Amino acid sequence: QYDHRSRDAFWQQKWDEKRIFDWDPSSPGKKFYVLEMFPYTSGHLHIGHVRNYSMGDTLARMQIARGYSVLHPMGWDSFGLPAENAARKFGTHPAKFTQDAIDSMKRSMMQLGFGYSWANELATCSPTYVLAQQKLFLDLYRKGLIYRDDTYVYWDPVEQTVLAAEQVIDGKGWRSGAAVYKRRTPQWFVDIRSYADRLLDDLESLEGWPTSVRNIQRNWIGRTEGAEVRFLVEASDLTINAFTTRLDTLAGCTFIALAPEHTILDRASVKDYCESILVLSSEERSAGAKSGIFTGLMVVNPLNQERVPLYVANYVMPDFGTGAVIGVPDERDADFGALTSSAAREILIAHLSEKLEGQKSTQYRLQNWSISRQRYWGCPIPIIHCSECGTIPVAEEQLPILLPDHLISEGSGSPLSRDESWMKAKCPQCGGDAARDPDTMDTFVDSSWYFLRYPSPSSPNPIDSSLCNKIAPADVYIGGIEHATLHLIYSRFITKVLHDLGYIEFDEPFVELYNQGMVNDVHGRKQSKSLGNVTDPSVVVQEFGADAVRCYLLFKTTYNAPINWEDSGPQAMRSYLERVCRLFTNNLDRLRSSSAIEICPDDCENEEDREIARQLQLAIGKVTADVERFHFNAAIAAIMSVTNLLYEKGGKASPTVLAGSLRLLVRLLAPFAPHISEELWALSGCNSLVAAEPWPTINERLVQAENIVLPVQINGKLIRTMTIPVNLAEEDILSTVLALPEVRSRLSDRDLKNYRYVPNRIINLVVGLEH
RNA sequence: GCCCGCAUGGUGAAAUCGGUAAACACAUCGCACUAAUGCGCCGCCUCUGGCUUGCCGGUUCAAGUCCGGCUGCGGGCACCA
Ligand SMILES: CC(C)C[C@H](N)C(=O)NS(=O)(=O)OC[C@H]1O[C@@H](n2cnc3c(N)ncnc32)[C@H](O)[C@@H]1O
Ligand SMILES: [Mn+2]
Ligand SMILES: [Zn+2]
Repeated sequence: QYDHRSRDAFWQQKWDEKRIFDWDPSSPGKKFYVLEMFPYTSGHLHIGHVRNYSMGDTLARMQIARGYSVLHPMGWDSFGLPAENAARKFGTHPAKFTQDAIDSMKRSMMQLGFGYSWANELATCSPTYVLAQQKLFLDLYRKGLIYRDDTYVYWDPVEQTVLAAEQVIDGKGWRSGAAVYKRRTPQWFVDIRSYADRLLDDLESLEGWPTSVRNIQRNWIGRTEGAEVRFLVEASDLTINAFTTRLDTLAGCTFIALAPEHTILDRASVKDYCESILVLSSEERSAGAKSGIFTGLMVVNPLNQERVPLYVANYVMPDFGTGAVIGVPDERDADFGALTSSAAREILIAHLSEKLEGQKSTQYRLQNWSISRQRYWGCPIPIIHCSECGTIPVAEEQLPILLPDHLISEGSGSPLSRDESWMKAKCPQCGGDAARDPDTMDTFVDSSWYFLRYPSPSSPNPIDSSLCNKIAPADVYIGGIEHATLHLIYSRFITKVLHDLGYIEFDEPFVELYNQGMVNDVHGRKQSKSLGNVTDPSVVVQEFGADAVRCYLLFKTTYNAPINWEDSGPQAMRSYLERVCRLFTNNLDRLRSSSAIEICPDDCENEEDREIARQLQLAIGKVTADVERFHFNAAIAAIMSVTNLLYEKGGKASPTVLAGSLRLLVRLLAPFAPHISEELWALSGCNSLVAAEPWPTINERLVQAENIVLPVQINGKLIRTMTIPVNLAEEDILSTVLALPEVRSRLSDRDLKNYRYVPNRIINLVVGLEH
């Protein structure tokens, strides 16, 4: 009988008009910043988002009721591959597709009653965001954090773009699922390697992150310890430093072998063999038979001072150490050759390092971050290339460099490179005719710092230091573990960079990270367009209302565990919510007779009122603590316990205790089921919005009732329980316990040695052996 | 190979600190008012008693919880030198 199809909207408008969710930095309440991973604008809102975002809203609504000044914002991850591929697949320009998805997602969110501070909305594709990011790019470029280099990068032949190492998963492209290849090409990078030590060591301080996410990052960065041994070439200047962990076996080396892509290859079957390995996909390059080619030349071991053969082999992987190995048949080198140690490593490197012929080596798996993409739909790189002057920043006056409106979908090079009038630019140094950078920034550049932009999303400065340093770091960040070595690496990296450059005074973006579980279909399969099992949230919200949808997702299981979604699944929550409504409509006489919004000690005329009052106080405490640690399902169980309590014992309760309990019940329920809660609050005669009511606090007079159920152990084993008055003297407790028949029986041939009494919790009697 | 996480009834699961294991729901069954609603049973056994949080131990007055070792599942990095 709650008409959600008109009433949800009615309450949403009430909350809007009171500005409940508008973040005000000049508010005096203690600051709280809760956010969730902002969505790609690749389609409509899906049920998984609803789960992810419901959790943030529930928390935010509670923290608002508790007096915090809460920033809970939302915006749109709208550039790069995801939006762009979805727009291509549909047949529309990505600007038009993106805007439609924004508009659809924002509408779905508002209809769910999600309480975002919309004044803080942003979209990474808007000119205002582009201006900010281009400024940030040019700052990082001036300080040497961003640089151009002509080196090996991953290439996705189906996306037709370069990809970052983090966007290569199981040798495949992040979005295409196509085998990735490696090309040498001039590209833009960020020097994340130079921060790799801080990224790795500062994991120890992130106690609010899951140890799983932390360990996944530890392995991604992949710091290794070993030794570099320099190997001189005969009729030549420069050496080739090999890398090993088994330095101990240095004199044991029968050979040296190189990576096909190594700088120093400075002829028939060499350049033929190499280009044959270098043509292989990243997948193929790791598997199959081992191969190689004798260089011809030879090279020296400066311990032994004695000559060694040089080779070029496929089993040397280019992304580990120096790309030179140092072989001994280590059964990698044994298959190749057919075609008592620790303090030894100490003294060896002493000899080598003191006579400049080797050293201690720290290596990282982490590759520097490729950000340039040969794609239309991303942030232009604000660089002009001049045949005279080289790479030149666009002047701040010219910012932002916006995309041309028309996209050219066929031709050579990158899509922007085909647009001759867009590409034409004056060199800002000499004034000659020059060319814009033809590439765009990867989507993970946008999302690496967006959380620092929400506090003033239309400012001509990228980041408002003074606002940010008050509202951030974010207290709570909610999103999927799939970002563990994408956005959660990059965001930590860019936070440190911006810290060091003065934008902010904190070094880590997110205090507490929570990873919501997957929402799957009823059979446990990932939802996807290709399986035709994508839930439409609007259909479910239309049938059941927003509250029932959100409470099913929150009550179904632990926050971090998978849900197998059923479209009829919210029916049981809807039924629970109607049972709450009926408890109000049954007691409406009593409600309209008392203004009580909670229970006072003077309202309790007996032991039954005090049992009720007590249960409510526990429920306040438990709901409060559980929301803040994301135990939403246990919080909702506590409210259902109260609800059962009131069905069972209400009506024997004094009217005032019952009106207070019911009003208290709806106050606790509000963060979970906000619309129905406003309805019931109003129906009970309140004029205010419950969403604006201070959150309940434990009345410490009502927390213990008159009697306590105390379990009794003997030697740690539960025997029975005993009900006693609260504040019984410890000697009277013991004397009462020793009098229980079960206890008198079990001690009739045994001596009492000790007891452990934990007040109002337990008594364990420590007893000797059978006489 | 190297690193990490997890394990509780038919089912989803609960349990700040070590303190009555299974709260709260879903399913089936039963009861009361002719579907709705209210309400009840609902881990096991050789059942007056006694067990039970995958397995074996340790710590402690006390272990689902802490420590050690297994087994099983999940995840991460790797022709990783
Ligand atoms: C910060 C930025 C790099 C994020 C990036 N723009 C992005 O990932 N956008 S997004 O739309 O794919 O995801 C948004 C949020 O929604 C979660 N989610 C998605 N599907 C499900 C699901 N089936 N079940 C549970 N959660 C889901 C997902 O994990 C994430 O936190
Ligand atoms: Mn293995
Ligand atoms: Zn010039």
